[PDB]
Amino acid sequence: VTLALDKDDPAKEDSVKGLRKDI
Amino acid sequence: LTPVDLFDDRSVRDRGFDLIYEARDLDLPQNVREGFTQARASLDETKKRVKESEARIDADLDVFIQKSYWTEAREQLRRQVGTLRFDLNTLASTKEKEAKKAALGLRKEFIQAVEDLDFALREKDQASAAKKLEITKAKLDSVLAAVL
Amino acid sequence: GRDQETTGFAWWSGNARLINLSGKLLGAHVAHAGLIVFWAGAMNLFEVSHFVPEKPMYEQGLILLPHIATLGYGVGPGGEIIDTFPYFVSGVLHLISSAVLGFGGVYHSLIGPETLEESYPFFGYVWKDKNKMTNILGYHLIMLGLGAWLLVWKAMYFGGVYDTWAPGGGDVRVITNPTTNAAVIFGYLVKSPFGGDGWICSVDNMEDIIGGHIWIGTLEILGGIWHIYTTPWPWARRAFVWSGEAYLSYSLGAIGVMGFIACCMSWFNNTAYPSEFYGPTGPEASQSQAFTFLVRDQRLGANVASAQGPTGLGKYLMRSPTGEIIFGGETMRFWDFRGPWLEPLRGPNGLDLNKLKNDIQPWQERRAAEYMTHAPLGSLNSVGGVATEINAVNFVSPRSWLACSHFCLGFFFFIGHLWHAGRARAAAAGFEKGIDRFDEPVLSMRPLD
Amino acid sequence: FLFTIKQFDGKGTLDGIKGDFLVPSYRGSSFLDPKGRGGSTGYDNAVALPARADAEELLKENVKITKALKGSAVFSVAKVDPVTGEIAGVFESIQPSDTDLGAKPPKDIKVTGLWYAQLK
Amino acid sequence: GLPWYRVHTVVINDPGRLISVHLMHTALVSGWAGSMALFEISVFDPSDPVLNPMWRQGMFVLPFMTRLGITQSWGGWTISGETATNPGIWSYEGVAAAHIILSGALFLASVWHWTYWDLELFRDPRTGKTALDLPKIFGIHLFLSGLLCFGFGAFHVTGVFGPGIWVSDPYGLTGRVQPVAPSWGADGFDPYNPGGIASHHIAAGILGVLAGLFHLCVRPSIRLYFGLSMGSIETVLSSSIAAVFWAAFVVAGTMWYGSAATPIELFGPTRYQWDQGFFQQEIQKRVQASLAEGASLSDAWSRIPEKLAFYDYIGNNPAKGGLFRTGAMNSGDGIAVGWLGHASFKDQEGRELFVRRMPTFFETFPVLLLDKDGIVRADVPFRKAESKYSIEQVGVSVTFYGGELDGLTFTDPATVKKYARKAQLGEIFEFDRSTLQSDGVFRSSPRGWFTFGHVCFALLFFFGHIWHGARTIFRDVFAG
Amino acid sequence: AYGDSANVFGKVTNKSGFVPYAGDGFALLLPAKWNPSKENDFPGVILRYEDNFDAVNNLVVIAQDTDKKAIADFGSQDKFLESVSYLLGKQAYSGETQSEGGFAPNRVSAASLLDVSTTTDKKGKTYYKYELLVRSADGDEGGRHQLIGATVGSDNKLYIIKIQIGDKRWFKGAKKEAMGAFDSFTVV
Ligand code: CLA
Ligand code: CLA
Ligand code: CLA
Ligand code: CLA
Ligand SMILES: CC1=C(/C=C/C(C)=C/C=C/C(C)=C/C=C/C=C(C)/C=C/C=C(C)/C=C/C2=C(C)CCCC2(C)C)C(C)(C)CCC1
Ligand SMILES: CC1=C(/C=C/C(C)=C/C=C/C(C)=C/C=C/C=C(C)/C=C/C=C(C)/C=C/C2=C(C)CCCC2(C)C)C(C)(C)CCC1
Ligand SMILES: CC1=C(/C=C/C(C)=C/C=C/C(C)=C/C=C/C=C(C)/C=C/C=C(C)/C=C/C2=C(C)CCCC2(C)C)C(C)(C)CCC1
Repeated sequence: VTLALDKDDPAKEDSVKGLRKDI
Repeated sequence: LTPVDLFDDRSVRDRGFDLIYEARDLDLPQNVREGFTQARASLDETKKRVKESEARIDADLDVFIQKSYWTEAREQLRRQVGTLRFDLNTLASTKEKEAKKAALGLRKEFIQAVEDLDFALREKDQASAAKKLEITKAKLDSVLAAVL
Repeated sequence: GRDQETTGFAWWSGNARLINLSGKLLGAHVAHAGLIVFWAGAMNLFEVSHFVPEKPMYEQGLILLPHIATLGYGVGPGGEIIDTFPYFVSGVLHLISSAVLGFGGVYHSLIGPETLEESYPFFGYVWKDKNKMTNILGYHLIMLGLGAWLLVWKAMYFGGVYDTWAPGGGDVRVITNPTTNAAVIFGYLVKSPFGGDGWICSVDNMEDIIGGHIWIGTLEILGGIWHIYTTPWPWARRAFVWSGEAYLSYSLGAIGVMGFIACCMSWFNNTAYPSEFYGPTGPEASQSQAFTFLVRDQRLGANVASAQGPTGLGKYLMRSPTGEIIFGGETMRFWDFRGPWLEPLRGPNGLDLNKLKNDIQPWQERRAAEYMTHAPLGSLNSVGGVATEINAVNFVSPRSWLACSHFCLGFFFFIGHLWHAGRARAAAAGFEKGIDRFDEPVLSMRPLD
Repeated sequence: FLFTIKQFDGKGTLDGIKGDFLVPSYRGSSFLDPKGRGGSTGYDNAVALPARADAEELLKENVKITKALKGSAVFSVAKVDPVTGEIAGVFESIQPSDTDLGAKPPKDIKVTGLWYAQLK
Repeated sequence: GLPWYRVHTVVINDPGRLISVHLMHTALVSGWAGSMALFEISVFDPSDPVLNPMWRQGMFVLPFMTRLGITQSWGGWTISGETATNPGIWSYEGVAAAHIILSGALFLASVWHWTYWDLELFRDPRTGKTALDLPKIFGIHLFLSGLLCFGFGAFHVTGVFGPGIWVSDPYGLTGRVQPVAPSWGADGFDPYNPGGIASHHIAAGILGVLAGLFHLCVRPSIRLYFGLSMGSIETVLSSSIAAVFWAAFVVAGTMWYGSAATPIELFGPTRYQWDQGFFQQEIQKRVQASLAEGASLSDAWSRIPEKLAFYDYIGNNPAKGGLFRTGAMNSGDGIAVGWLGHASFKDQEGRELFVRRMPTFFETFPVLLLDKDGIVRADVPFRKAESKYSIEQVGVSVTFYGGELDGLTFTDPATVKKYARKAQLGEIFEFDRSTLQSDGVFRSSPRGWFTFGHVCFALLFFFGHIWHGARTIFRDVFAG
Repeated sequence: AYGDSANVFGKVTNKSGFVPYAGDGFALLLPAKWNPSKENDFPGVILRYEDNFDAVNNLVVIAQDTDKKAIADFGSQDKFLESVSYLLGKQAYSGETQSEGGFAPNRVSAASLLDVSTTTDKKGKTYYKYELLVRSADGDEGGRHQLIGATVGSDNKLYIIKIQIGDKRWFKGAKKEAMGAFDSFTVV
């Protein structure tokens, strides 16, 4: 399957999970 | 869902399909884009085109004058005959000194005749156009004899 | 010089202190002429120096050289530029001539007398002296008539002007049968300014142009003699303000209209402004694009005749509201366009698909392709392109420059007419400075509401 | 209505040459409606109303039917010029009207007029 | 003849009728409070508290009443959805009726104060002219204000005597009015820390009381009194306008950015929540957990609460609305009926495709399906002459897990594209747009409307402060 | 904070208009203005670049493992073109229509082969090359030029380069960039 981030990001690139820890 | 159909149109390029693209290549010199240089380079091609114009002026045009098709007759002039003046000039340029000068003189006398005939078509004078066309034919034949 | 304390005009209105100074006014006008002639010569030589034979004049942003080329100088079959020395001669002549005019103006502005009436009565003139004013107009009217006839002479003698519609190809042609029929010559004047009629901008034959200059040339010379031997009639004196500013306002208004007409001529006319030297006209560029694709698609294997577009009004060809067959697309607005490269394919009823199917000459294509690319669309930084285009092409149609510049010039000069005319009328009445503060007319008028 | 006789194959006598002709869609697939929805190029859905983007509006949205219809035409030669090889006569045809890409039903349009041709 | 924009200046020097005119305004406000509440109660449906919450029903005053405790109603129904066993005098209807009766009482009081405006109390004893000791008036009012603030935070909010305040879980899936305990710590300043309300109101309250005593005891400085025109009623008006407009901005921001004082299950979800995928991440999180436990996709998605899924919907986003799109959220999208279930879009290759959600800033967003990597693998092409990601050529099939379409698979291009368009709007829920005849356009939540109205009032009141303040400073010039 | 002096009165770095690029067994001079793209239009996409503005002007380098050790093994160039027709794209539109001028019934897109060639690199490997112009009923960009070249690398992998240019830009200079990159493409 895909990680929550591997799912939240493609659905919403500005999701906190995808927009955080990116460093 | 259907695959986009494909057609072998490679023959279009043979029938001057790149003329528009070449004319739109600003990188090419203006003469190259206009084809002036190409024609001046191809003597045989220029000479051929000249004979094509001769046929149009001789074995043609008179038809419209007979049926008073002025629009077609005036459009008969120019069109393919449009390059005739440029063609005659380069052929005369092939000559030298007196030969070139004499040839250019014949070219001028013919150019004047074609304008007289055109004005006759403009005034829609069939009688004047008829006689004027005969004069133009003689002029062209004289220039052709020199340029060719 | 002069000071406001003795003239009542501030430095920003100093030239207005020369209204009654005939001698100084002469120097000012003569000097300004030097400036005009100077630019004509200087810019011409600049263009000649910056000219390249590998590109068309329009691509080189040249405006003066096209004028000389149209007069039939250093041009050859197809509009090809044979030599440029004739253009160099023009620049040199104007530049040196400007020196003579400059010296005369400086002299008539420094050493020359502030007034001439006291010494040279002939030159001496006083605004309001209608007789003298009309005589001065006459002299200049004759001069303009001679100038028009000089052009007519160049057309039928001393070579000929370039004819873009010349038979068997476009090249210089000596006009031999200039139109003298008044109906044809004056027909343009009574033509509607709307589409189709195009008023005088419709002139497409050099015969009418030269013939029209023949008419204007004679009338101007005759009119000059008339004004030289006649004085304004009572009706005129009772319906005109006789003052220097009033006379200037009349000229400002007229020249302003002429500016607008020149803008339209450069934007629409292709005969007086050969597309070979001035580039294609807006309508010409659009029609050229339709022709370019029509030809390409037809060669690929498309029936342009039965090619229904998305709206169903014909993708390549359609019918004008009048009925004439015209190119399809938004170019339908330019259906009244006429160019030497498209006429041969046309016929009594709009375009002739027969010619479009066969008889299409290669030049008819090459020319259209070149015009399509060099359309009048451009930017202030000279970034050639319809719009929303990357900075790659450096070209702005010379037609665009002339059309935009002369339009703006015409607008300002019209505003100048309103300013000078109104002030002249107010001056005559006496209320130019302001209200009397004791004879306020409103205070004597009805209380209205 | 798109007056047309595309693909007419009349096969009657010298007069009354009955035949059928194609009646292509007044508008092409590319043609976009005010909403932007179209055949080959279009939204296909009521983007304006997101909640009602897809519903009974289907008749107008995602339809844009561009199927061509058929019409009947009859031609008759009134006169023939043998020397000039020219023929002229009257024509009568009933064709369907625009269907707004299927949005509206077509309507019969009876077009009568004169026809001229040169047999060369 | 006072100009129309100067008619109410007649009571500027009439303290007796100033109370009357103020009593009127208070009565009008009290009347609207109970009136609007009565109207909302008459037009409120408590049948479905999940897919038909108050904010979806467009209720505005009901949320505030519920926020402080009011939950039951004489209609035998609770805002929770259960039957109101004993709504009591403080039923939604009761509190409304109370405000209406208060309005009436205030009206009669206003009449008396207007008639009997000449009270010796207003007169100053030294001169006999009507004079108000603004310095002390503020002090006494401040002291009383502090008392109420401390009492509300230490009793009504704390719960010791007051009913309590509405507190909900971070995902507003479960919440109600429960007594809170003052944080009295750094966390107390966290806007999402309910305890802060009690601690702040208690702290601010006690200080206010002390500050009130100071203004009552200590007199104003001579330099300050004149410098601040402490003898002018317009002076307090200008400064008071500055305070109200300042609070309005703070109150609005609290509603827009969200806080423990603005429950998402009472005012609707915040726009930022969707922008950061707050509820979406939770749904996927628990789903992954259930899958990790070993449950099927259907089981995990079936576990997802419809309320949580309902929050994950662009429609509930407050920013997704129009200025003139009047009406309840239910109107314009229909009344939520149920959840179709999670839609799983997969290409023929078997790769799971994710439909890019519509950004709030976009009224219309193109449908795009991307892989976990984030590479577009499918979409609905505007031009279909030669597509390279067409749902058809990509062969995308949508399978719904949980909800109404649980176990339902769709391969029809049209059907898949339809669900794809809904997916981009978040969770796919069934909506009845017939009962209210919805127009099909999204509306703003009461949260967004409140923020817009109060921000507007605040910006305008800024001009009010400058105007009245300028008049006080330039009273001599404005005198006339 | 490297103390690099400004190039005041200096010399331009690169004015060739092409930036040399190196990939896995393939090398070519990408147009300088063109920017990297992140859209895998087809399977096996290795390099994908697009013009700064018009995305129609794009370049894709597809590498697919193929048993055949020679592009000739695939068969005649015409046969290979048929197998690589997927690049031209597919008409999703299925509506029956006959109101599209210059297009066959129910066809809203037409691709026309205008040139075919088999150039060989110094290494010796040949290159099946094809030039086609795809037209659409909408006629966007006045047609899309398609330059497709293919060859098998020593890694027994088929490398295909497809450059697409909107006719509008094609006759406005974009052709020079496309041709340069297409000729620059070399597989080892
Ligand atoms: C409690 C706040 C408050 C109070 C008590 C006052 C009081 C006063 N103001 Mg004022 N003002 C305020 C806020 C306030 N203002 C704000 C926020 C602004 C910024 C927009 C202004 C801008 C302002 C100006 C520009 C002026 C005054 C003026 C006046 C004086 C004349 C009143 C008048 O014209 O009769 C009222 C007669 C009317 C016809 C007005 C009523 C019409 C309204 C629009 C209809 C009611 C709409 C609605 C019910 C309003 C309540 C909305 C609320 C529920 C949110 C008066 C003493 C005038 C003055 O000269 O100052 C001394 C003056 O010109 N004010
Ligand atoms: C086309 C532009 C132009 C021209 C031709 C003139 C011409 C004239 N102006 Mg004038 N002026 C102008 C623009 C112009 N002006 C502008 C833009 C302003 C606003 C700043 C003014 C404001 C102004 C005022 C306030 C006054 C004049 C005045 C005058 C007159 C005499 C000048 C004078 O008294 O001292 C002459 C000035 C000089 C000797 C300084 C140098 C000028 C020389 C002649 C210029 C030569 C330059 C050129 C390179 C020489 C070529 C030599 C050759 C061998 C190549 C004269 C006819 C005066 C007048 O007569 O009022 C009644 C006056 O008082 N002007
Ligand atoms: C050949 C045409 C012409 C002539 C002979 C005059 C002559 C005169 N004008 Mg005038 N004017 C004209 C055209 C003309 N104008 C036009 C077209 C306009 C519309 C814009 C005006 C608007 C105008 C105004 C508003 C005024 C005058 C005034 C005057 C008088 C004062 C002279 C002066 O200012 O002293 C010296 C010269 C100057 C101070 C000019 C300074 C140089 C200018 C300001 C710089 C402009 C450069 C320009 C941007 C370059 C581009 C020009 C063009 C390409 C757009 C004078 C007799 C003044 C007056 O009182 O009338 C009696 C006055 O108030 N004019
Ligand atoms: C241990 C005791 C205690 C505790 C736990 C707290 C806890 C808290 N207090 Mg607090 N407080 C206390 C004691 C305590 N206080 C005491 C003794 C006082 C003095 C009486 C105060 C006075 C006080 C004030 C005045 C405020 C708080 C606020 C808060 C809350 C912080 C969230 C916030 O800032 O709101 C949200 C964010 C802000 C307020 C920052 C924005 C402020 C700007 C400047 C306002 C905009 C004004 C301007 C006109 C806008 C221009 C337009 C704009 C678009 C730019 C928080 C829960 C705030 C609150 O009430 O929350 C709503 C707040 O405003 N307290
Ligand atoms: C009055 C006055 C004024 C002014 C005026 C003017 C405007 C003057 C001018 C005048 C002028 C108008 C001048 C001019 C001059 C020029 C010249 C003198 C020229 C010369 C030339 C030469 C020397 C040569 C050259 C050459 C040739 C041609 C060939 C090639 C090469 C060369 C280029 C080298 C003012 C405003 C200040 C104000 C005050 C008063
Ligand atoms: C060359 C040529 C030609 C010709 C042209 C012409 C012929 C022109 C002319 C034109 C003209 C013909 C002009 C004139 C003008 C004038 C006018 C237009 C008038 C005006 C008037 C006024 C301004 C007045 C007013 C008033 C009144 C009446 C009332 C009272 C007051 C007053 C007096 C003010 C042509 C075409 C072939 C083309 C080509 C070239
Ligand atoms: C007398 C009396 C009585 C009765 C009372 C009552 C009945 C009260 C209530 C009253 C009321 C019933 C009040 C209310 C009124 C209303 C209001 C106060 C509101 C207004 C509105 C507004 C102000 C708004 C405006 C606006 C618009 C609409 C648009 C947008 C914006 C806004 C929202 C701003 C009793 C039994 C107690 C006993 C004693 C005596």
